Amino acid sequence: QWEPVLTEWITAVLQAPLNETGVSLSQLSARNKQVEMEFYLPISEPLIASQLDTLIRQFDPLSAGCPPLEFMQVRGMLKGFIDLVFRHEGRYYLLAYKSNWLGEDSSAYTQQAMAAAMQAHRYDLQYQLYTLALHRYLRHRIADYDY
Amino acid sequence: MLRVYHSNRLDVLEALMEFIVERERLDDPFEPEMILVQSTGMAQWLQMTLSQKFGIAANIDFPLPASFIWDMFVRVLPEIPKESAFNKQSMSWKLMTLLPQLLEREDFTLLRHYLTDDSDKRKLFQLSSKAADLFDQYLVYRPDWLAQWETGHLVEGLGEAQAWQAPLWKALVEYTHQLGQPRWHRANLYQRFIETLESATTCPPGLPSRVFICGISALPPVYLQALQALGKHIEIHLLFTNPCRYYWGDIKDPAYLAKLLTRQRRHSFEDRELPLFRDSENAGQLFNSDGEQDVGNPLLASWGKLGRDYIYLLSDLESSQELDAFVDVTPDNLLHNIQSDILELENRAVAGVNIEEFSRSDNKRPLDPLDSSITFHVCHSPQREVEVLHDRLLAMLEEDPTLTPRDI
Amino acid sequence: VTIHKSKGLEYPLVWLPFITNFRVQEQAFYHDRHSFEAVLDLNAAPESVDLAEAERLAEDLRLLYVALTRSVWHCSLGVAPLVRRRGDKKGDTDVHQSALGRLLQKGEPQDAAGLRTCIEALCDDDIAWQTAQTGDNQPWQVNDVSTAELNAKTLQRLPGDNWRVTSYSGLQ
Amino acid sequence: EQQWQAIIAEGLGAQYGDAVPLSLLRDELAQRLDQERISQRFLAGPVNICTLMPMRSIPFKVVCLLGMNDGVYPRQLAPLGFDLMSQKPKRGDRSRRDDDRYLFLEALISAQQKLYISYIGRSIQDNSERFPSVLVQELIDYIGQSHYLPGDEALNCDESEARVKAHLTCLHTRMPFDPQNYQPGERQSYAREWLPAASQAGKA
Amino acid sequence: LDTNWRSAPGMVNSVNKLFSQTDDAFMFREIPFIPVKSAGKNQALRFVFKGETQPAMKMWLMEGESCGVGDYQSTMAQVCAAQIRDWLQAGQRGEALLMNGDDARPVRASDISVLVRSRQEAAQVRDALTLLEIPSVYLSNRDSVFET
Amino acid sequence: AETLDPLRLPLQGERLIEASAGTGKTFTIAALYLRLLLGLGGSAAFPRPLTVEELLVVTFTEAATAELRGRIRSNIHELRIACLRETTDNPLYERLLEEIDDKAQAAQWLLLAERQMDEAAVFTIHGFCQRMLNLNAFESGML
Repeated sequence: QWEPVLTEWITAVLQAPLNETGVSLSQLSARNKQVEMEFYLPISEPLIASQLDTLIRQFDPLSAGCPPLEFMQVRGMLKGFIDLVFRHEGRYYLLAYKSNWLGEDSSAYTQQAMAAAMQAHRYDLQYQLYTLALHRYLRHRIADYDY
Repeated sequence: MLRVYHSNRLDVLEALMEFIVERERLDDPFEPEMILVQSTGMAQWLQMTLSQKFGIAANIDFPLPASFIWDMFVRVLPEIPKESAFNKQSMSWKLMTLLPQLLEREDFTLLRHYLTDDSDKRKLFQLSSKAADLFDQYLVYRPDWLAQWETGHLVEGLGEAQAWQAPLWKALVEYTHQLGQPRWHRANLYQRFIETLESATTCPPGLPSRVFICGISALPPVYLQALQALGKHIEIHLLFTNPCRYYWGDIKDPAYLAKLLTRQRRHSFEDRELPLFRDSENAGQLFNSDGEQDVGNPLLASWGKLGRDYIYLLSDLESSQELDAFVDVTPDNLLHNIQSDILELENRAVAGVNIEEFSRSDNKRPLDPLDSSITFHVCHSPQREVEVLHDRLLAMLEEDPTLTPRDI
Repeated sequence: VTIHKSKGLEYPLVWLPFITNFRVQEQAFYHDRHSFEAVLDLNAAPESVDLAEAERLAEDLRLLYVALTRSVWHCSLGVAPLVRRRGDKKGDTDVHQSALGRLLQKGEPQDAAGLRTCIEALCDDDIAWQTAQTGDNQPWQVNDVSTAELNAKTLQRLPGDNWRVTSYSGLQ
Repeated sequence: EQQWQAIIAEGLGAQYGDAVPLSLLRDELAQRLDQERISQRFLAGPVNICTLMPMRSIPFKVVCLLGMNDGVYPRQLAPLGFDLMSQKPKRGDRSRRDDDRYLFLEALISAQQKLYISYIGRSIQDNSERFPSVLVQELIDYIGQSHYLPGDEALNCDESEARVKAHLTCLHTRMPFDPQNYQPGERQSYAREWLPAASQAGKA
Repeated sequence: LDTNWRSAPGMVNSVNKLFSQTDDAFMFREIPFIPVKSAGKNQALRFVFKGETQPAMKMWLMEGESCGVGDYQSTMAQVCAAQIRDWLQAGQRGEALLMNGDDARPVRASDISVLVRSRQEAAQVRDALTLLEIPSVYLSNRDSVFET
Repeated sequence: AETLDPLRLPLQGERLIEASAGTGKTFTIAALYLRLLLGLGGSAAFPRPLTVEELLVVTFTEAATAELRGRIRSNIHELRIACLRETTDNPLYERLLEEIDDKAQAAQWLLLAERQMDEAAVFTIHGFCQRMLNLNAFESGML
């Protein structure tokens, strides 16, 4: 019974553009898209949380609250699975999917509630590692690259 | 051009792959880079080494050789679905329906004596699964047998089981012709795939820029004959790990021995021509009458039959470009002595044919009593064995200050 | 070690204290002397019981041959006039019903003096006999020795640093 | 649900029309539920514990081998009997015995610094001699015929081979609390929990 | 096979003397006994005691007219334990030896073995041997560890 | 009955060997295995030499089969060394070396026997029955 509502909800998601210029998902060709990019990221220094969280809080505006997480000194490799990477008009973009969303049923999911969810679930570190991995990938692949 | 990279260890092949990627960059950034592996740990180690060398390792696809070959079948030749109609479970469920219909034949009286004694549909599914696994092995390895069984003619010189295997396969090919399933499978497609690449003038679209074959030491001749036609158009880099630097395979004919003697490798960095055999004038005396080379090292002759067949299958390719990057190991330790004896293709085992070689014992290699490279341990139980192993690994970690448990 | 677990092994000195003890088979399960097939007689016929007891005695003789031929240097046997019958003094003993007494008394029923004369008849340089003496003087001597000093090695540093290939979920 | 629907989809892909019993689907689900393997932590950084997997040779500094006795390794998989590939072998044919021998060769070559080999030689039940595999026997034969100790420089060929094979063979004790392991010398145990048990200096 | 390579020729002659008293000693017509021959390399094997050279087979005849089962087992177990402690007490002083030609070996506790048929008489031998401060192992013990 | 020589035994038809207690039965099995591998005996020999996967040895105890396999492997290695050296220290091995005329082909056959020792057909009774039931399952009717 959920299927005829599910297909119209999927088409309503696909018709909604997600860009600062208004680019929808239907304008992306097969060569432009890449789904589930798996990356390995090396690190040779002991990852100190105190030297990293201050560097994040120096530039990221969402780190006003969010008291810092505690983790051990991690030296080695880091795995990651990016949901979607796509290019458009000579510009690369990243796309991830979050779909739990249990506590909202009304139209209260504004930018403030989404920013509070990003600060609560701590997806800022994941997005920053995704930007670092995408920057290293576009630096290794494309010659004469600017961020 | 098909490039073949012979090396003793895998780090030289990883450095050569790094030099290939840094030398020639991809024109399409979102194009995945095909690196053919066999297991997940091999792909994981390749991802970790490419991330260590480049700073990143992403958009690198590691498919199976059969999956990559079927993907190239889909991309080159049209009207082919993404999945094969002839799979193991599909042929098992087809043969479970086809075998009761074929019990009335005279050729299937053995299966009738095996099946009609007692059947709660248990022996039928086991026979269908085993015959489907054998048919999958025939689709991978023996396409000529299935091509002759599709017409209905027998092959001279096979076993008795062909007497029930030739009408069982052909009635399978009719059955997928009877249903809405497609006709095409792996056996009948490889010859058309080889011919349509040799007969074409322009390259077909959709093909990748460069394909890597790393960590793979066993392939059928059908897959290599397809990859030769694939490498005639698109540059494919084959990184093959061989323990010996000389030719240590078999031979086919004396007219093929001269063709192998005319082929010479060249170094990747030194760019100098190096021969295959240690002696070119005495190369004919090494091979036997049937075509097997008398390998001097007994361990390589006794353990490396799969690599001995694989280097013979690689040397049989016409348009193959062979490159050798062998880093020599200085024989100081016992393990380095064994690796140097395998790589240099020499026999250090003293048989003692004469009494002068049997009396003296200083003609062998000296082994230091502190050399703990190769040790053999006798234990009494599986608990005590790993209990000894834990203490020995602790001693090895204490002996070397720079030693990672990841490297163990 | 039992006789079945000593087949194919090797022992320097072998002591056989209960080689004269025998057990009578009661069930009637024998083999025919012509067809060589297993015949099970459910009725208590005396011929089937005797034909099963003959195979039981042959099995006891084979056990005796297995147990005797495992010694290398010296073997010792325990012989006694054992009577399986409930009568104490009946004038005859049941050693002829065993495996050792069938070779000692040549398959003939005799007495304890007859068993002693049959033992003393086959006396050579390799085969001798003595009486069983009940007596103990001292158990043993320990003769212990001291133990040398021994220690265990200790690892100086940590075995490994915190090296692990994780994801975003491992850091959260 | 995924395995059940996959089994029914693979059955209906061939359009099976006849009846199918319950025990066949039960045995098929029991076989498919145990088919899965895990290899996620193969090279995470801790020391790797895995079986010998063919066509996977990675260079390591220390390579240890366990269970190299006879019968256990090489893993023998008997042919079906009615297979025609076993009757007339070709070049590209693959067998599990040759794959295990090539795996042992790749384990010998892939070892960089240290090679450890341990096999069960004595039985824990009846103290019976358990012979090692043919590959390890050929390896120790080539070691004894290719190398010699500096103590006996020129004694014999077979005697020096047996002396090398006895010097390499470390016959460990049956029990961990034996004082032979804690004797100072070449090999010494790192188990400090059995050290007062081996010292025999405890109250009864 | 004519030649026997395991035992001393005294034990071989004792076996060929005991089993060739009558014809068809194994009581079946199709099972014949033949006198085996000892080895040439093992013809100097001698189990020597403190007194003199001990013979091969020593049939310890328990004296008496008629005896029971448990009393005979107890007396022969005590005689066997006395012989074991006499072989071990004189063996640790260099008196009882195993001599191959001129080579000699002292008799340890692993050389003497008691051959029984049942578990009850094995426990009887072990109880009669542990009373004289002699430890003994049972190789044929097939009891489960979960029943202790 | 007659005496048994391991180098003069006719390997035709059915033969009954009665190995007494303490005799070298395990040595005689290895001697007959080397005789069947190299094809020795002359007129009383096998009509053709056989490989390792064609010699069937049946022993009940599994540990006895493992011990016999190890002893046959050691005998194969010792006879290969004695054939490469054309000399030995054992009299039965001396007569075995005296029975063959060629040395290189026998040494190559012993090397191939040493390499094929893992695929030796030395099984138990129930193991041989299970292998024959799983191998030729059609005529037998086994799952």
